[PDB]
Amino acid sequence: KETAAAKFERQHMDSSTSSNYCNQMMKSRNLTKDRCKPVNTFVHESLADVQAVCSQKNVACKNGQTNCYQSYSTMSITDCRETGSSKYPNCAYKTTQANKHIIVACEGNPYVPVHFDASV
Repeated sequence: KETAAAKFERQHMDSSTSSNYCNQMMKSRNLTKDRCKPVNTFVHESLADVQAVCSQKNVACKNGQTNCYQSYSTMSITDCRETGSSKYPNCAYKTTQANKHIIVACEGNPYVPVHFDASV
């Protein structure tokens, strides 16, 4: 299949790029293949900037692990949230643009993002 790092890029990175954004992106990145992923976040910053977060503010992960890092500066992100009318395979999403600090979990050598934990 793919590596944890590759999966993170597929699920959360969009350095390139509306109200239909999430509906298209969640489908394009295969996040609605088996079921409708409840929520997801896309980061519009460069891969370098996001990877750099692994050496920024160390914070506790939501699950209790200690390998999470928070960005020192806010980042342009888009939050995707499944609607009520949404019914698989026709997953409907609410697109919300925002500028917040991101928190990602990092692992490996090279030490890179493998999980999007939260946006604050």
